[PDB]
Amino acid sequence: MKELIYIEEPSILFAHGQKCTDPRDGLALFGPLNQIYGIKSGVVGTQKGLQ
Amino acid sequence: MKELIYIEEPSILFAHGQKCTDPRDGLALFGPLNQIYGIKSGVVGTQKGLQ
Repeated sequence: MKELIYIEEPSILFAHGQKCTDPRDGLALFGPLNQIYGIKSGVVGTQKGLQ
Repeated sequence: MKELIYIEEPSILFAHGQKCTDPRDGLALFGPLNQIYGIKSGVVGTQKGLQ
């Protein structure tokens, strides 16, 4: 039997300096790092695609 | 005594369909036509220039 070593799961920091593992939970808890004021979306497609 | 005609001041539109002659007063009163969410300002220059 060969021993399986462990590499600890890294944590990615988020807003306010709060570090979590999953992207989803960190984003839904503390929010993203930098504040962009919004997204001015541009859409290139048909009218049905735009709808 | 030559006749001097008058041409009526043209009104520039603003937010909510409110027309005012002065761009400054119309902007302060009603605001721009479209709502960009913010300005992601970028500055190239010296540190004194940044300050």
